[PDB]
Amino acid sequence: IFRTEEILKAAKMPPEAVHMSRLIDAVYFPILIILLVGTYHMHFMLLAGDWDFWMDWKDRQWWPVVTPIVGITYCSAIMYYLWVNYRQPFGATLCVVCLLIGEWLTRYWGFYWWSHYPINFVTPGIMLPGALMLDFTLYLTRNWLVTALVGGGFFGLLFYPGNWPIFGPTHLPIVVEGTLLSMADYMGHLYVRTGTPEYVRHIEQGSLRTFGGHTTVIAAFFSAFVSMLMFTVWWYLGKVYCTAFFYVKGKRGRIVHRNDVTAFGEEGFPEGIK
Amino acid sequence: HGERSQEPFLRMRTVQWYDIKWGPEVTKVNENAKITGKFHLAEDWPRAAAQPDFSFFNVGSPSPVFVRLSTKINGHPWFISGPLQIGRDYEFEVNLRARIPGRHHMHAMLNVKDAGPIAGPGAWMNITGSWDDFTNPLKLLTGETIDSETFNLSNGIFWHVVWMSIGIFWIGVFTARPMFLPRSRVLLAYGDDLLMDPMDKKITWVLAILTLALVWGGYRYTENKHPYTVPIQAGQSKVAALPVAPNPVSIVITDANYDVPGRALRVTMEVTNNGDIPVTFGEFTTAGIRFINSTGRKYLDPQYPRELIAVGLNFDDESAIQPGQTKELKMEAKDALWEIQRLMALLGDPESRFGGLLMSWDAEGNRHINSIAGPVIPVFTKL
Amino acid sequence: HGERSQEPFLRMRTVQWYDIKWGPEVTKVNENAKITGKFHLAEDWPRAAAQPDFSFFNVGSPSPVFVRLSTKINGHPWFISGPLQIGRDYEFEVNLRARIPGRHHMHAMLNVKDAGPIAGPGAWMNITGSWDDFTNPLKLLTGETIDSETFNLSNGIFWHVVWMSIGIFWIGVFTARPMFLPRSRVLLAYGDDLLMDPMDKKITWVLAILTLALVWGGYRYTENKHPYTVPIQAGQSKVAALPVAPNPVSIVITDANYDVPGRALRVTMEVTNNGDIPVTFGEFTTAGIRFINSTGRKYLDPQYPRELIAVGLNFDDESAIQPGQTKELKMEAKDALWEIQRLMALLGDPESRFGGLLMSWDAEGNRHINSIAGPVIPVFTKL
Ligand SMILES: [Cu+2]
Ligand SMILES: [Cu+2]
Repeated sequence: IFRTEEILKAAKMPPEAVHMSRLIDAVYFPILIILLVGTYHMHFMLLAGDWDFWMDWKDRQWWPVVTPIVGITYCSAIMYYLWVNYRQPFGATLCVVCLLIGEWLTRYWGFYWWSHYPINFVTPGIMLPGALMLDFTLYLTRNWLVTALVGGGFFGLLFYPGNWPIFGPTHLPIVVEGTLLSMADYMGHLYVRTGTPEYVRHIEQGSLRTFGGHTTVIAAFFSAFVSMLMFTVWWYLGKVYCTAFFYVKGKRGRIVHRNDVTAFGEEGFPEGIK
Repeated sequence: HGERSQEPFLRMRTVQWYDIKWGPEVTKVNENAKITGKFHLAEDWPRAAAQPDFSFFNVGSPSPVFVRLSTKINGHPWFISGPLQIGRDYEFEVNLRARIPGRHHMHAMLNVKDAGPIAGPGAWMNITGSWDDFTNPLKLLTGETIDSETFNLSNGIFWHVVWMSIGIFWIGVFTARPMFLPRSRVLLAYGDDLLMDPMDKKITWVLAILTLALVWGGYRYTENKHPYTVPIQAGQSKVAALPVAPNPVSIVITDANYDVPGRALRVTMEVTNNGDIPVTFGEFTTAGIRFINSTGRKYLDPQYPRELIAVGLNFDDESAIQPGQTKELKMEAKDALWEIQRLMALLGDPESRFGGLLMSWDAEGNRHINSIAGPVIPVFTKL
Repeated sequence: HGERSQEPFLRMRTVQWYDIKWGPEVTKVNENAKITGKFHLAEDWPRAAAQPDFSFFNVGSPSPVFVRLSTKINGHPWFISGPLQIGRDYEFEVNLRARIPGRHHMHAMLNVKDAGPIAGPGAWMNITGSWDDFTNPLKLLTGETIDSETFNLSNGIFWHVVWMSIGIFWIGVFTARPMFLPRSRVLLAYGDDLLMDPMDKKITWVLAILTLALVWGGYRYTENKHPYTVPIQAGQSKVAALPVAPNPVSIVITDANYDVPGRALRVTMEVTNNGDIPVTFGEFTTAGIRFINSTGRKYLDPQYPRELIAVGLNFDDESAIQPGQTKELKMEAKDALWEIQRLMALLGDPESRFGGLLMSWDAEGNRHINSIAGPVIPVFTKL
């Protein structure tokens, strides 16, 4: 219903070759999924996992700025790989889905079932709408620079509105011992973190140069701007990550870079197959 | 559980805890509990430990087996960390509620901004019941009753499931056809003309419209359901320290030594009772460890954990210092409790120094506390 | 003009200005003017605002319509910023001279090193005359009279014109002949042999000699015309704070709430008059805004701007606190002035806290000032 038979006919694959290709896909794609889970999860948690773990770290200054900048990195590289090599537009969504799968597994088994923290206190939460819109921008524009601009803007801007339905109810006010707190703050105080005291929270604190009514908005744009840079940089990193050569040697013992080329991609190879 | 690893000189000369009460010993789930105490910030604050300009009073629980209902330093709610003064005494009270059954060692700690955790004494508390019977009913300022254990649980899971389903559909609409090798061959031999599908364009447009509409709709629904919300609270807590109590006892440390192949702390001091009533020393406290004699045993909490109490406090002259008299005393704190808490580890410290609280009592029962510190010399008994 | 944007909790608990006099109201160009006042640094200094270890007293003018002849904190010339103490009171006097005619709102500000600007109250001052009649005659230590408006004006313009003429000649000696395309073709086809001109070498040598000679000559001429010069002054200013006045009134804040859909500040306090004469509260001051009652109206500057004065201070018991009596009072500061200065914006603050100055008077007219602060709770009248 898509155009798969035409693609297979253009590739000149006999039925056994088609079955072998299907087996290659079924073997390699789960491997890529697991690698994305592991590596992207490590990168995200060790760069932005602290705001990710706890409800009271989700603030208006650092969370919506740090999170998208860290998240765009693997997404840009994987999108480069998929789009450039196979014309597949689901890179960023796949990255964020893998990250969320790993995050949910660790929160349920590590934080909750081992450390006895409640599940609602460790919602990560989502970063998916921005990745989806970035994928849609890359597919519709087909240009990676226009994709950098527009998709990075979307990725940096849609983070806070997309997470507001999850963490908005946690901002309801409570009064404890005559002191006003957000419900996330009282959840953080209620469930003791022996290794995490209050003063380590890198959250907003207000300033005499600060417009309290615009804070998130400013954080929504700065995180966007850097994203437009970061994407671009990591897009070039994708070209570094796709570098596939061999160190061959001969005679004097000299080492030369050698590239294995696809024979089907040559000038007259497809016509001579028949 | 780890406090002994902490270098002695540091803990010994940082926070000097005293009068710590844990109770009740055995409590059922959903019942109230309290940890109360006082602590003195030693004047000989080590250079390694930073000044307590941002101090948070924490609980050293095995896990959140207790929900910290409140923490109050002196009388000020200590939800936000704040500065504390060195050489001043403070009182703390932690109100908790039983969550997870079991036997658990429950400590006092003072987390300092750059110094780190300063753990305190510990006692075993028992919770009897079931974790599935735990309820923590709270009331919000907007006028809604909630349960802290189950709050905003279905909302987050629901939004996660919705967005993850959308993402899974987007991913799997492409993982249903030849995806790696035939596409690579076609692209490397014929370009991307056959690799672009109008049906994929229609799906992309529909999904982009759906994503933007869902973001806007969720934001508007949340802002209509909860019109009033407060941001994440921050700032600092501030409380005046306990007033300095008049001390008729003045102590000057002249010598101090500790056995390297042994367990003993020998301190030579010059004490002056410039008051008007005889005064007798009865207790030396450091790192929660207490060395007591008959005088100290006379005024002793019968419910304090006995694993941190050692009757090993000896003086050369165990007589009451008469008013207006200066006396040279030699105190000897010797018991196996020094080996458990590793007084032995002062030989590898970059600062060989001791500190603690020496407690004395009047004939009428009034208590005086002196924070004593000095340099300790190693004594090699093996030689 | 911008102070209302500044978060309330911050300004409310930083600098508490009081007794501010602007005058004369209408002054001609080249005449003297003065802004005097006092300010208290609140003990509840917010964590967001850094400590005033480098404080400069500035003037919030629309433009330099006034030339700041001098600024003196207490009695020390405050040309260089310096440290100020929290919990202490200071007096300031700014002497200015009229420069630009018009109507201008003239403020007091205290710029703190890392906190930023802390703007104060403002009043409208009028200047009548002409900006072209402005003269500021000063006398230098070397013994020369100058005008600050026209000083070192012809010298800088002259040297700029000379060097810019030399640079323009150097540039334009080459922008008079084929310069981009023929040179590129000749260089890319034949090398640079035909692109080097001996006349250009002669011009280059002459101009280099002229440039070096001009640099040396200008330096020597300036060092011969002004043998004595001082560098750019730096350092810090230092003045002792005003002595702490004895206060017979001690106030402890127990509760405080503010209406979110409204305008009101309700503060519950426990007041103690440990003096020997009845004391009656009359004024609550914060962020320059003043709430007064009959007692406060009795002692009121008739020339203070009326746009920051609100007769809305109400007590449950408006009776004088007798000596040696502790009383529970509930103060209610309600007026539209809360909406103008945005007391409303405490709901989006990461620290919901109020602060201000409560003023009280004796039967004989002596004034006591108390800096009060606490946590404010939002009250949702819409519910
Ligand atoms: Cu323990
Ligand atoms: Cu103004």
